[PDB]
Amino acid sequence: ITGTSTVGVGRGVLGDQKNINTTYSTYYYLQDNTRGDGIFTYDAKYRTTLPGSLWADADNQFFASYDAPAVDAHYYAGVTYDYYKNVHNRLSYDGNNAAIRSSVHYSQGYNNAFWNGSEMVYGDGDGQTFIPLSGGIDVVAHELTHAVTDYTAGLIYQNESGAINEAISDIFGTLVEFYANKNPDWEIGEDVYTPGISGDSLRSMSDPAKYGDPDHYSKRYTGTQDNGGVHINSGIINKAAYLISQGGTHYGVSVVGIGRDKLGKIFYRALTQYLTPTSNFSQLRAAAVQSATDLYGSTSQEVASVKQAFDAVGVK
Ligand SMILES: CC(C)C[C@H](N)C(=O)NO
Ligand SMILES: [Ca+2]
Ligand SMILES: [Ca+2]
Ligand SMILES: [Ca+2]
Ligand SMILES: [Ca+2]
Ligand SMILES: [Zn+2]
Repeated sequence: ITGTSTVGVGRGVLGDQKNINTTYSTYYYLQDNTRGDGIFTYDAKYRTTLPGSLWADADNQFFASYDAPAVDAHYYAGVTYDYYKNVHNRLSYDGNNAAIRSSVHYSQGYNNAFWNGSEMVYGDGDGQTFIPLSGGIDVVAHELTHAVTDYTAGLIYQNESGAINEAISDIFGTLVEFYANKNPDWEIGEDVYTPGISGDSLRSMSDPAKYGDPDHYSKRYTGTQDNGGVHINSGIINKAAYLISQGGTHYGVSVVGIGRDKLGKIFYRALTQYLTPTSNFSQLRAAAVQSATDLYGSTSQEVASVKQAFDAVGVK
């Protein structure tokens, strides 16, 4: 829409208040003009038809409960774009400031969120397994990161290249969560998952086994569901990513941790410079070691800890 940029206030899914960038043209629109070519939030109105309608509000106040998911989808897209741009110097997920579009209230009691190749979609949950998914910033950055992969390595969604795809998104969704200082952890979806249980989460990076995910290559899942287990085998790469950053002894293998700043940067480089659409876990390791070596040198500690962590997980 063409209009004047302004700022509005709303309450998020968790009941937290915030300011969001909007646009004024008779109605106040969930259109942010300050980031790239902008961020657009739509109302899917409980249908499956996308994107649906650009969100329109009459007073610039988004305190209704129906408003909660649009607020968070919109804002959280905004800090993710910021993290990318400030930390890896990337403009938007394509590297060129493309517009970010998000649709909220998709279907009825849809327990999930996704990147469909051109926009982000968020269900509202059944209200028991999940609450509106845009409420989790790690969910929101996990999804945007899928855009980012699609435009860089392009990892096909299945088997090992697809588990690497899902672990990238979970690694940067977690870096984004730490980036915002929004109560960070090494957990996924904890904030929107099972409103009645406490302390649980979708997946764990620190201990993928908590919830049954392999934490070792020898545990790798070989069937067929979940596209050859894209969301299962991703735990092997999450565990490795977790050890490099924090350090630890996994299966008798000791890793000195180099911290998260450096984990973000050796991964963003592997992802943008050496990963290909068909890369497998042995190729990710070569790529991570090669990036670590590019940045810190051949004989660095950083180079040594990425080797150690892939060795602890049994990758190669
Ligand atoms: C993990 C969910 C919260 C979202 C879906 N599971 C996914 O990988 N989207 O990318
Ligand atoms: Ca209003
Ligand atoms: Ca958290
Ligand atoms: Ca988390
Ligand atoms: Ca819970
Ligand atoms: Zn995903």
